[PDB]
Amino acid sequence: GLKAAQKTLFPLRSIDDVVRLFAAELGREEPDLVLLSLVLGFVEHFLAVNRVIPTNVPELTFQPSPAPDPPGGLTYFPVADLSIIAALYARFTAQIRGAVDLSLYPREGGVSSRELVKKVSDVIWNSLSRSYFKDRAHIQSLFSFITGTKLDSSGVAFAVVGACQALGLRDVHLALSEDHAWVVFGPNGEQTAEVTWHGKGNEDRRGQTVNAGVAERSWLYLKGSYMRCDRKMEVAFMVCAINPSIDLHTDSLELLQLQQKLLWLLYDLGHLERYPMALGNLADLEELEPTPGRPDPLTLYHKGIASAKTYYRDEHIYPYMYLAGYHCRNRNVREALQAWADTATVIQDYNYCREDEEIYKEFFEVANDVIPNLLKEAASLLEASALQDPECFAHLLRFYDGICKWEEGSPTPVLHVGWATFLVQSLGRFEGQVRQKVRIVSGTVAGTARGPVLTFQSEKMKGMKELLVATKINSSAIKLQLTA
Amino acid sequence: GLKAAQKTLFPLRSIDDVVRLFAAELGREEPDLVLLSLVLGFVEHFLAVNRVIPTNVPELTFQPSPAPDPPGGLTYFPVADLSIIAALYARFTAQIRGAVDLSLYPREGGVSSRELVKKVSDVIWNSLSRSYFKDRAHIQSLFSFITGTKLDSSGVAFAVVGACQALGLRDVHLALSEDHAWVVFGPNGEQTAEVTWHGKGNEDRRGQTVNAGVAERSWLYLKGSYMRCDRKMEVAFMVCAINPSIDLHTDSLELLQLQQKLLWLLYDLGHLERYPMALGNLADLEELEPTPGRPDPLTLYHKGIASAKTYYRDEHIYPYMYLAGYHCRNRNVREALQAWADTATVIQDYNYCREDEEIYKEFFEVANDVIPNLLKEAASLLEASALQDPECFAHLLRFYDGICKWEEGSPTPVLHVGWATFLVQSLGRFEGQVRQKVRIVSGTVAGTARGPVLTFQSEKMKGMKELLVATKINSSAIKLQLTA
Amino acid sequence: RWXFPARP
Amino acid sequence: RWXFPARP
Repeated sequence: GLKAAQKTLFPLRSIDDVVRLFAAELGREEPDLVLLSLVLGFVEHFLAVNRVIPTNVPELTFQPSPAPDPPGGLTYFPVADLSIIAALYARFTAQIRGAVDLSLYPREGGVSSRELVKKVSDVIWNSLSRSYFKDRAHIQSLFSFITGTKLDSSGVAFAVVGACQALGLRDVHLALSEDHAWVVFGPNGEQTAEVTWHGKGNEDRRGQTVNAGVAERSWLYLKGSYMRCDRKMEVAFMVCAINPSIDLHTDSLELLQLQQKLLWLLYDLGHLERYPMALGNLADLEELEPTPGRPDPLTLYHKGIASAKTYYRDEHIYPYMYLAGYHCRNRNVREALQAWADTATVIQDYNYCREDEEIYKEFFEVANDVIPNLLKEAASLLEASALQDPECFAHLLRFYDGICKWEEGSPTPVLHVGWATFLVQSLGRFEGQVRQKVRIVSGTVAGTARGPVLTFQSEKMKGMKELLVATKINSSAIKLQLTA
Repeated sequence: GLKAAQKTLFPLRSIDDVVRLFAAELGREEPDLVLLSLVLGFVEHFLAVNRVIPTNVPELTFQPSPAPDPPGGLTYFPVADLSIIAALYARFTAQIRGAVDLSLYPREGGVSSRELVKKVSDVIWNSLSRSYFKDRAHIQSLFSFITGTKLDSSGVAFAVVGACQALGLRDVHLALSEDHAWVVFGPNGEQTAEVTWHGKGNEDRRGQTVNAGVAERSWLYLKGSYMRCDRKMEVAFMVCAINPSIDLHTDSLELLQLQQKLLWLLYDLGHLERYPMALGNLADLEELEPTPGRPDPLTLYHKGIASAKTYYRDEHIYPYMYLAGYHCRNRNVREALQAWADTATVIQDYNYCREDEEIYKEFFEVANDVIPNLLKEAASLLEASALQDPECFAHLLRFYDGICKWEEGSPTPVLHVGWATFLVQSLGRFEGQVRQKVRIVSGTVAGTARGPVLTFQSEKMKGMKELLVATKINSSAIKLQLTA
Repeated sequence: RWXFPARP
Repeated sequence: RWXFPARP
């Protein structure tokens, strides 16, 4: 089943040997996801899931080598016998070709039927375990699917797509929003399908189209500006899905190096170009263990925002959140609040819907914890500045503005009284001398002939442009406005 | 290694056959934890962890039987071959006697050395896996320990205690507070040891004594009123540790019946008498699938509070929380708020400490979510009562009182501005006509010679006895008082 | 997934 | 344990 130009690259005995398989498979026209997944799942298993070495399995072997830092003597790596990997591969392929026969699916010249795609979906879906928790670590790979029958929400879609490549259908691809996954197929790849569940609720819309979610202007579907993958991007996804987590507090060094390396590989080949989030992931990784001759983290977060704007109508939230993070951690309040504000700038043109709970929570953390904590910390650092910069106060306001605009036209109310207390308290963190140097102008003249300035877009935030800039912050009042 | 009066009760082919082993083992003087754990772990495994039936293991067999409700035809149960169970047993015993030799531990007539106990601890602790997540489901039993080397925080202590029974030491027992576990040993069992970690942080105080935590008046250690187990109580614990959860939303019917049955068994034998929490667990279970000829849930919650008061200086929180729950779910606001108030009545004589985070969160949920939601729901049920009962308003105040008294004398502040918004909003849920029919008296004369009334114990809550009873609730004011 | 045993 | 892949 495997081609010989692949076989030869085995066996793999180090992180580097793995990279070779990826650099090499990535230079073909049709990179084998099933193969790459399996290798990745296999490695990730003995490295993160079951680190104790079996001494009674003469087929499984490990490979010694000097340990990275002065700490330690020898580290062991799971040798990927061609035999083991090829056996899994075959087993997967059998399941598929043997549970679906293309005999009855006439494909007019390189297209797949909606019945065929929904079938391959079902094949994989019914192949899934009955007894497991859908949020657990290390069930993303097909290694997982084939070995344990366990696969996580995103993993299922990846699986369906790998399955199709196995059947030869080369028009089916992974669709990736920031919090979901589905499939795109047809000529020019404009036809879509739901293949996996979303969120805690096993509520699926399998066989249905995304059209309805894009329509309702929810963030799950990114107003139609979601990623449409190609084999090369899908390989990126896979590399991003590598979970180096041994424990809630422990991480596998080798799995980190491996995932960091493989991302660069993908970067040099330019395949990260349309994947903002992957650029972020690479960023964060570097911050912790930089590699020589490579760009700074900060450089990368931006390459990420660049990508967002260019290829996705700047409609993606995470590339700001990623950057906001970096500063917040690196105690750079100014730059942090800026980026959080840029975030709300995107969110404002959406609607908060049922399935958007993930992002709701991500703002709620910023609004009600992370921010009131950088501020608290700032009120103590001057007493022993930025807490006295108006532009920072505008950043905060603009942030709240976006969040108010979001709420507008939405099914569920975003704001409730609990948001208020931390608004009131964050304002109060700024001296009235400062909260007044900010020009809250609506607009002089439009168009053009031939302190800092701030214009509100939310009717809510507009109605308070005065209360925010008082010398005494009217608690009781701001509350009753913010909620309505 | 096993006695013959046990062997004979095998093999087990139904829930009932399992109960027999427990009823029978429970009538001995020294019930075998290692045996009972293993049976329980074994059963719980093929029922909840890996439900797919292996057809290539001629040693493992399953047993058909009619399915409980009209739904379904046949249910299968994991036959517990004497062989399988005895093999595990022996393996455990080997680990222990072979990793610790009592040859060098002179026990003066039925006592164990602090060095011996700390050793058996270490034996088990070093036997533990390096790679796993400490909060995952189904790693409580020794089945887990021996099979996978995975054991959860409480599981570890249970293990240490089972290990000692294996070595013959019959003075070592399980100490159980509401959120922790450690060991008690010595003559009269007043000597104590830490054997397991607590919370997310792998921070252990192994080898150290509880004395310091009891001293600091934290809830982890219950001011010294924690349970001191005996073999019979320890068997209860085990039955309480049974996790019927197949999935975040799915539960194993058979594991529920089994755990429900085994609790009754324990109840009839009177062994639940000093275990408040177990009485609660039994309660909740019944509410969902009652058994004929057995007491009501409500009956049981009280038998539970009874036990608390009798045997533990009424210093346990959960037996109220358990009852509060029942009403809240059964939409009985009055009775609910009462019980939540009784809860704060206990908490008030403690201090909020580092490791008490579990209970903090449990109040925060009541205070800031559950309650403001019963109230919200009540403001809509009359509009189409209890929202107009002063005694309910006193319940709420007394609840907040206790929580304020708790904060007093504490390292970390309990109250912050976020608690305030839901205080203000819950007050505002009550008409001023009602908030004034409550008599907030400090005290007429003490002792005794030969609307509803409410006395505050917290200096904070006292200083506001007026603001709470205004016709207009001063938002700005209540906030600035509640936090200080 | 995991509560302390018999928690409410 | 599990984030959506590449989440922040």
